Amino acid sequence: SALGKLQDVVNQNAQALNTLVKQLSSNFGAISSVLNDILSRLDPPEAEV
Amino acid sequence: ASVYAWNRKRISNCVADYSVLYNSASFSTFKCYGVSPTKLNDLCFTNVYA
Repeated sequence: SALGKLQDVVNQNAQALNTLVKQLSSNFGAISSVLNDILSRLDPPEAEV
Repeated sequence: ASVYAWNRKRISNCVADYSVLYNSASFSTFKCYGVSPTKLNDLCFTNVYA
């Protein structure tokens, strides 16, 4: 654990990127987290919402 | 069936041509929720409950 100061920075950036990428799996109230499924299923009046 | 004792026909393992039902003149109400009626033939579902 001697080089913890540098490892902590690497870990914080890795966690930040993993968190950002994992947010793409969230629905945020939408019917699906996948944009392609929404566009494949819905027409613009509902797809835009 | 009566609405209180409505029938359910599970539909699976088949090809579903939805253009016949949508473009029919015999239907007055045809309202789709969650999908659009003109994209139905491009979709796949695990199961359909009629």
